[PDB]
Amino acid sequence: YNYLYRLFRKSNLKPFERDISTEIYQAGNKPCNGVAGFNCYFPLRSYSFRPTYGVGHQPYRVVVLSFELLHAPATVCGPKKSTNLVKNKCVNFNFNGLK
Amino acid sequence: LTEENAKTFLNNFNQEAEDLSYQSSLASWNYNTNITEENAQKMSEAAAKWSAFYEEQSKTAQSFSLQEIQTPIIKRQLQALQQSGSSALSADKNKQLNTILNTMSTIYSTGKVCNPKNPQECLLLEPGLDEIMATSTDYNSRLWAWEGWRAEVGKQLRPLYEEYVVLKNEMARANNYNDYGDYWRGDYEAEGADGYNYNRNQLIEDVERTFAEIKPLYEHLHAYVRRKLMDTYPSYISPTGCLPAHLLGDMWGRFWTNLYPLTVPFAQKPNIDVTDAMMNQGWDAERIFQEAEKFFVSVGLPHMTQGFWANSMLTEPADGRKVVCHPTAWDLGHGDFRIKMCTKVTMDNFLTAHHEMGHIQYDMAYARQPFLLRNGANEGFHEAVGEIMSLSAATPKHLKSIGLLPSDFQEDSETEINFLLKQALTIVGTLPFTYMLEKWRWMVFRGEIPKEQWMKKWWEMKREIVGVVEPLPHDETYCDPASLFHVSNDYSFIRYYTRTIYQFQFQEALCQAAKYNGSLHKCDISNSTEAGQKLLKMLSLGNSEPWTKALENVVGARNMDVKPLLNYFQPLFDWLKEQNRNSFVGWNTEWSP
Ligand SMILES: *[C@@H]1O[C@H](CO)[C@@H](O)[C@H](O)[C@H]1NC(C)=O
Ligand SMILES: *[C@@H]1O[C@H](CO)[C@@H](O)[C@H](O)[C@H]1NC(C)=O
Repeated sequence: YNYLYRLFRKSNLKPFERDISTEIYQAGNKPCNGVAGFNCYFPLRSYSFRPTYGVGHQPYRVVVLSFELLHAPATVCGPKKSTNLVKNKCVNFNFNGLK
Repeated sequence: LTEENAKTFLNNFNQEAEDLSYQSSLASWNYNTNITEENAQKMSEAAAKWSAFYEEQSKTAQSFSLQEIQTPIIKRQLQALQQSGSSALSADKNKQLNTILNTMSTIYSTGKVCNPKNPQECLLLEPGLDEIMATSTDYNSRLWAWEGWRAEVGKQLRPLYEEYVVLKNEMARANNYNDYGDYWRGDYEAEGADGYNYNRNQLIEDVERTFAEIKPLYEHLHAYVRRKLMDTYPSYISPTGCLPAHLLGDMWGRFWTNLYPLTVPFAQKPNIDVTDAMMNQGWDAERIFQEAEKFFVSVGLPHMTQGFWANSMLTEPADGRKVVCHPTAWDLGHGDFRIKMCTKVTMDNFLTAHHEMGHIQYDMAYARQPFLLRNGANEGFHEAVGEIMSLSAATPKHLKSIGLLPSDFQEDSETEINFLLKQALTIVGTLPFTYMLEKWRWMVFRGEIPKEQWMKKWWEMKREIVGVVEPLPHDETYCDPASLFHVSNDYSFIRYYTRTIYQFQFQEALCQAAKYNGSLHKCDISNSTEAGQKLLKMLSLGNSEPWTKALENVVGARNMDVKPLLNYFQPLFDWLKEQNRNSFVGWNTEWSP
C-alpha cells in the first residue's frame, strides 16, 4: 500500500510536470472543506500490489531517460569505439579526432 | 452536471470495490482450499467489510436520478449498484430473515432420516440417501426414504416457509417490486435501446411458449421411461398413469440420469467412456487441463494465465487440509482466475474441467469491462457458456482427434441413440421439474396460490405438468418443495431452464459458424477460429449491453428458442416416435397405481 497514483485532477498535466498535492478533489458543487464523502474524493489511490495478480495488473518499474541538448557543451557522451593497438607498421591512426 | 458526478463516483468506487472484492474472494478461496477456523473467520470479516462497503456505496448511488443520465453504460452501472437487496428493511426484520435463512441452511445440512425398528444405522442425505436414490432397486426402501425425508423436512420447514414467504415479499416490495418472484425476474429485465426491451411479466409467457413444444418430446421420453420402469416394476406402475415420485433416480426427480441402466435401449453396446484409455496412457489432471487449454486455443480462445497454473489446486492435496469436493471456477479480480477441483482421472472430470475452463474463459473475456459489469448477461449465460464446452468436449470426433479414442472407431447408430438418451435424461428431464418449481414459487410469492391451498395445488400441477403422481397423500402440514437444496437456501431455479435453452442455441450458432454439415450432436467446434470470434463477440460484452443484443450477436434472435433443442434430439425424437406406436403417449391426472 506504499504505491499511489492520482485518479482525479481538475485539468490535464503539462509535459514533465509533477503534482504532489493531497487536496481533496471537489467533483460537485458543495465545498469539500477537507472532508471526504459524496462528491468529495481523495485524489491519491493505492496500487495494492499482490503477487497473485494478473500480468496486466502486476507492478512494472519504469525508467524514462530524456535527453536534452542546450547551448552548453554536451558533456554526457558515451563510450567510443576502440580497437587494439598495432605497432611498427604503417596504419591509419585516429586519436581523439586527430587522424 | 449529474452524469459527470456519477462518472467520478463510479471511478472512485471501482478501484476500492476491486480491492475489497479481491480480498473477500481470496479469503473465500483460502477457506475453500484450506478449511480451518482461522480461514473461516478471515472470510467472515472480509465478506463483512466488502458487504458493508457495497451497501454504503449503494446508499450514495441511490441518490442519483437516472432520468437525466444519457450514457447507457453509466446507467447500467448505476442500475447494478442500486440493487440494495435485503438491506432495505429494518434491522429487526433483516435479522429475523437472516436467522430464518441460516437455520434453514443448518437444518438442511444436518437433517437425518432413519428407519422404523432400526435406529442405529441412521443416515444423512449426502453420504447415504443419494446413494439409495441412485443405486437401490427395492420399491419399499425408496418409498421409505422418500416419505421419511418428505416428513422429516416438511413438518419442520412448513412454518419456516410461512414466514419466509412473507418476509421475502416484504423485501421485494421494499424495493418497488410486485413480489419476490418479480424480484427474481428483474434479473432478466432489459431496458437499453428500442427493440431490445425485455420485461419481467414477459418472461413467464416466454417460458410457457418455450414449454409448449418441448412438451411432445418430454411426453414421448416420459412414455418410454414409464414403459421401461414397467419392465422394471411389473405391477406397481400403470401404463396410462403417472410415474411414482420415488422411482426417478433422484431424491426429488430433478435429474433422470440415474435411470440410464434401467432405461437403456441397447445394453450390449458400451458407452463412450474413455477413462481406461486415460489410465493406459498415464494421463493426470495437468494433462487434462492442458488438453482443455489446447481445445480452447484451437477454437480461438486465449491461453491460460501463469497465475492460473500457479495458484489453482487440481488434485486432492493430502496434506492434512480439508477441501471442498465441488469444482468451482473463481474470478478473484485483478486478473486472477483459478479452479478448485478434486480431479480424478475420469472422463466426467475431463468434461467438468472443460466446463470450468469455459467459466474461466467467460470470466477472462469481460475483464476489460468495469467492475459492476463483470457478470453474465443474465444468470443463464454463465452456465450456458460452460455447458457448450461440455457439449463439444464429449464428442467422438474430439476424442479421436486427441488420441483418446482410436482412429478406426465405427460410430454406429445404437451408441449414438443411447448417448442421446442419456443426454435427454440429464438435460430434457429437468425442464418440466424446473418450470414447475419456478411456476409454483412465482404463484406462491405473487399470492395466486392461497396460503391454505399449497400442497394439494403442488400435487395438482405435478399431476398436470410433470406427469408424476404422489405415492401417498399429503396434507398441508407437509412442505414438499422445501426438501430441495435450491429452495431452502434461497436460490433462483429458472437459470437451469435458460441454461438449457441458451446451450443448444449457442451450439447451433457455433456449429453454423464452424460450417459443420452433419447432425448437431456430432458437431465439434475445434479448429474453427471464426466460431471463436463469433463467441468472443458475446463473451467480451459482459452485461454492458442488454442480453437480447448479446443473444442476437450469437444466434441472430432476441428471445429463447427451443428449435435448436429439438434439432439436437431429432434422431432420438424419431426413435421415440418409432417405439411409441403401440403405447399411450401422455398421462392421466387421476391417480393410477
Ligand atoms: C492451511 O492453513 C493452516 C492454518 O495455520 C496453515 O498452517 C497451512 O500452512 C495452510 N496450508 C497451506 C498450503 O497454505
Ligand atoms: C486441430 O489442430 C491440432 C493442432 O495440432 C491438430 O492436432 C488436430 O488434429 C486438428 N483437428 C482437426 C480435426 O484437424
